[PDB]
Amino acid sequence: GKVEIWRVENNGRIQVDQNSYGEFYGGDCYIILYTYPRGQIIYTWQGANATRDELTTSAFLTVQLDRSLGGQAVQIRVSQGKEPVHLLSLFKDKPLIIYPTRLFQVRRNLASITRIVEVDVDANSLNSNDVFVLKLPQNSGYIWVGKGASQEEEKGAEYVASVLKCKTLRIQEGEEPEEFWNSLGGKKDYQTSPLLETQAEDHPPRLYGCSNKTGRFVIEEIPGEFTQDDLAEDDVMLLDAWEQIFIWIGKDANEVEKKESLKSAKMYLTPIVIIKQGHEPPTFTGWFLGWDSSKW
Ligand SMILES: [Ca+2]
Ligand SMILES: [Ca+2]
Ligand SMILES: [Ca+2]
Repeated sequence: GKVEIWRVENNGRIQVDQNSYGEFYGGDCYIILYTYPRGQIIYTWQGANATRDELTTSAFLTVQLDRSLGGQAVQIRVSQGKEPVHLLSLFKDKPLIIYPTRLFQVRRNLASITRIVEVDVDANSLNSNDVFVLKLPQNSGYIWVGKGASQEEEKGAEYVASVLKCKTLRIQEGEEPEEFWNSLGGKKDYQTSPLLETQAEDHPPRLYGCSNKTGRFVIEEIPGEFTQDDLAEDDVMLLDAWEQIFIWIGKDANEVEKKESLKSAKMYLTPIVIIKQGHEPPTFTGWFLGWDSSKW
């Protein structure tokens, strides 16, 4: 089964480097063409940071692509971090990378793929559950292994290191030398919790969308891997972290949405913390891979 990847720029398709398959820029859209002897699948990968101008061109270009194949192709719109399982398979055992001093977050959950995501170069970008690669300007750096991190995540870390041509030293959470903190611009408190720090998978995080835009108040679960963009800016979100239940309130939620979210989390039963948008604590933010604090 043939795989072809085009980067969209600036009003058309430019072929992405064959070696760079799986390496995507966050501010860009990509057209991934999968051809099997029977039909076709077009994955339109849209970066969480791509401008709406690119989002339109990407959609226009997959239509152009589909029409040139006969209109026979299945078209699947993929948001950054919401890739259907069949896609992540087209990246043959190499992990997905999503892009002078740089910090990458490495995460694998409940199979899927190892996902590598570039994050802000702050200490509070850190996360006890995942592995991190800190690339320094001198082409060296640190692989920081969180306390609840998997071996697969360490392998992902080691992979980015080689893509970045970076000479890494391996350090463990709690055993950081003092230059590690200096390179992140000081030691702060990062994303961490009793359950984050344990690699346990027994009670995985579950996210629900609570809304009343349909008249009745309905709580529905977010399917698959969830990310930041799954947080409905105009509704209320329930995150059952097992040890804790978060109620995330969007800037545009009803007052009824808010107050019935409480009634329902108290039916869903352990602390129950209410969280304002843009005011999310590191303990909540940690359950997401990357967390672009500066979207909205
Ligand atoms: Ca761009
Ligand atoms: Ca992890
Ligand atoms: Ca609403």
